[PDB]
Amino acid sequence: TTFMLKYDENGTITDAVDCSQNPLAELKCSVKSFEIDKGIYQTSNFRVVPSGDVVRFPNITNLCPFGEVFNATKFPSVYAWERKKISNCVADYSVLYNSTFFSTFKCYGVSATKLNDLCFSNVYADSFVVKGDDVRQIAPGQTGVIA
Amino acid sequence: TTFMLKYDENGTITDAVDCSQNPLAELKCSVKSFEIDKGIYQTSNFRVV
Amino acid sequence: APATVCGPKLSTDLIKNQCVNFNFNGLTGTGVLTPSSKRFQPFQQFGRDVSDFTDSVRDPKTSEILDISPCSFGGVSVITPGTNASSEVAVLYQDVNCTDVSTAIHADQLTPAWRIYSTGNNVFQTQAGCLIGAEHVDTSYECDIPIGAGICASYHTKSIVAYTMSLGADSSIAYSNNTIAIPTNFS
Amino acid sequence: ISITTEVMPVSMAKTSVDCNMYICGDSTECANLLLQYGSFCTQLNRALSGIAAEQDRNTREVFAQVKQMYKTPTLKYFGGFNFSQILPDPLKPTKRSFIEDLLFNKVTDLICAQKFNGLTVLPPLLTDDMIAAYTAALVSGTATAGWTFGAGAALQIPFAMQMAYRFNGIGVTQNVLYENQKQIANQFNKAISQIQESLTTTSTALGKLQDVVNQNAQALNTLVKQLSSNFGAISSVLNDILSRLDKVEAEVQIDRLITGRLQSLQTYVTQQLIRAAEIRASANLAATKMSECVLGQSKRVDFCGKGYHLMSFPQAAPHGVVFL
Amino acid sequence: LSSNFGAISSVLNDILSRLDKVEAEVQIDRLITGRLQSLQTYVTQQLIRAAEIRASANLAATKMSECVLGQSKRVDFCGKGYHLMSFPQAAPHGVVFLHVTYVPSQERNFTTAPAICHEGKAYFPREGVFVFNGTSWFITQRNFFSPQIITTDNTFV
Amino acid sequence: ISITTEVMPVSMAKTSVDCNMYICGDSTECANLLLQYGSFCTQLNRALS
Repeated sequence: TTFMLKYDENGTITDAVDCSQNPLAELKCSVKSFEIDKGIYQTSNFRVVPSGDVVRFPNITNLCPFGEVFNATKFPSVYAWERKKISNCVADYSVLYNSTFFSTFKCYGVSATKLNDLCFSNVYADSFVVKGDDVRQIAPGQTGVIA
Repeated sequence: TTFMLKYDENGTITDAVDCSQNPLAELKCSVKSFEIDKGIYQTSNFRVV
Repeated sequence: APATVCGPKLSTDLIKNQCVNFNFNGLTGTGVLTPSSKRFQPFQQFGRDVSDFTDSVRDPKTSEILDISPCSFGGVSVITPGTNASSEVAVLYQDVNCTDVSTAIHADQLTPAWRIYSTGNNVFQTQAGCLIGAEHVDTSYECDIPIGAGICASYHTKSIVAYTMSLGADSSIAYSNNTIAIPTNFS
Repeated sequence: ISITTEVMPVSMAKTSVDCNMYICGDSTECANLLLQYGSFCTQLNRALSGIAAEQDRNTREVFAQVKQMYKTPTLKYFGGFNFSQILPDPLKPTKRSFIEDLLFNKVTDLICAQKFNGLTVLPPLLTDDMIAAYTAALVSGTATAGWTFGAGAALQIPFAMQMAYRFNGIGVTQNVLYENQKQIANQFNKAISQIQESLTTTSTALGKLQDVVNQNAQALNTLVKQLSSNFGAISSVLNDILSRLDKVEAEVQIDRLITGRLQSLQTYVTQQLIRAAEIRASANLAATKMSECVLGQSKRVDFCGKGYHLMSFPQAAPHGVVFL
Repeated sequence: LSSNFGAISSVLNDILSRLDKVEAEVQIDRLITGRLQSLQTYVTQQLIRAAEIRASANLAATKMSECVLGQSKRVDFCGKGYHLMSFPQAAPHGVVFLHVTYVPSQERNFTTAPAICHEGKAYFPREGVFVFNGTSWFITQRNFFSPQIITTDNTFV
Repeated sequence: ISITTEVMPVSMAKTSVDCNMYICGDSTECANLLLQYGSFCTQLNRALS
């Protein structure tokens, strides 16, 4: 709890005010005084939240679309990359993330820990295989290489 | 192009404004209205190279 | 769009009740979640304010139209007589509404969270806020501590009195065809 | 004898922006980062709480000018002079003048729904009923008593004898009233009926006040559009940044967004202090005009009226005073 | 000064004694630009407040010129009632005036008219009211019952 | 009869400023970078206009 202490001139804590004890005691922590003049002041705090609704879309509730991508065999070339549309599949990136299969996981735009929670409208696995010098170079910007 | 849109109280777009149509329409996109009273207004920059 | 790639979270059901941590497809926050009458073409599933807020969403399971009013924030203004004159208990605003806060001080729904608070019993409602603590008396003396929209607080019966404002005093002077009034003594 | 609408703005909206709710709508993951800026809340919320308490002090400087208050006289016809400006009781359900009825239209239990932005408007501490109650007695006492009315208690004077001192206050002799007392009375009642026609249409009592009505409510409309801004963050919405950015990478993206939104209040709360310092200077002017054009006759010229000044009348207005 | 403007700690010599001059520069330049913004906040608060005091000093200077050095005829600028004089008293960072006012008190319900009773065309007073007490007409100054005999020098046609 | 000057300032220099020319006039990548701030093109220019 926020808690006002009155140190003395000599250095002894002689008195104190608990902040959330009274609204009168709330005022004393605001104006930093014990002798409040007659009037009207502020503390401006309000309104905590009881409940939570986490309602989201699917009634169909399919699962794990990208198991047929990463564990799938054929990946085409750089320029001939395939775009795969995913529809109505509840993805679990937490299964994807904690299993360390990947060298570069430059999770741009979002972050993997909070990627499990939110929803989307389409994901597109764009898959292609490059020479290792261009792995860092597939990023926003990085336009210098030919890949 | 910068492009103003009026949404109705219902919700269907009733009218739109191209910003670079005429210098009347630079103003409407600047002050965010259709009905302009009178006077003198702003939207500045000049001179491509 | 119609939200396609979701997460493993289970979907609860909506309530009209205030201050719900709503999570309509990654759109977190809180607020009153009352249904309303808005058009919502099927290619628009997320409505906004006059300037850029999560205002109205479609419930993606039940396809229902509902808008969000946020949780009832505002200032809190305590009203005191002088502590050397009276350390008697303060009376307070809550800058929203009577019934929204009086039904939210029956349990821990506010977060100033005063420990010992023997209130409300004298809960008024004014134009400015709600003004919990003070006793509304229909007499009218003179504005001591200004409240808002023509009412003022003071320290009378000793309690704290949320009287509406009196304007000076009433004076009865008669306009007449003939009568002038000149003074004799002067201070 | 011409009467003149002069319009002084005396107050503005008692705005009290909620610094926490403006910068970060409810998310205590943010409010730790705003807590380590120390005192840019609570010095924000004091610097325009000091405005809002002062915005009633302006209205108490102007109207709370006579001590005791005066009931509306019934026989409004005062020795030739019509007085349709003095709050008719049986006709009007509302308690305000008929000219004042023409004023509140020509601008712009009501509770605000408290939008996501964090803004609110405190109500003015003097209601429009009470402000019209003042301009009842300010018009009534000036018509009935007039002189020690301003100096102290009321000393009643028949209105022709009161005006004859005001002609004597010009310099023109007391004879010149009663020589033309009917012709003076008709020019007075003609001049008011122009005001019930001129400011019906031409938007003048709009004009000076609608500057205060717009510009104070227009800087709110700039302040709410700063929430839509990006400020070098990823998403303009504060809830999106907490929802998808690790809360250690968010503390870059939130902190780039707080310093924008906190600076947009210091842009706003500075300009509200300066507009308050203009309106206070306009209220201190109006507190002298109701002192010196209403409670008495002023001889310092082109200050009250635009000629040799006989008398004046307050009329209530939304956040303003219309003098006649 | 005891803020934390995106830094480790605002005790500024602690930042120099922990982070060594190449990573400290991140922890100080963010700490400066929040601290330097607090001065620009403060000086803006002082410029506006000086404008409010200069407006109150220019108002007090006109009271010093008019309520003190002369007698202001315009009402309720110096005093409350009719104004006689004022005594300026010094005050810490201010001026307290002592506005000596008149404020006439004891009123009398009298009766008057300008249409006086005389065979010739009626008269009008020079600073008078044509007051009438019991069975006698007089003229007085408007703010004091000083009953003068209605004569030629008081009136005109 | 002593006549006395009394000097009274009534106006100052009506100074405007192009906000976008002040911040970065030549660069349009910076003008893209300045665009993601608030209405400081407008409100800063409207304030001293």
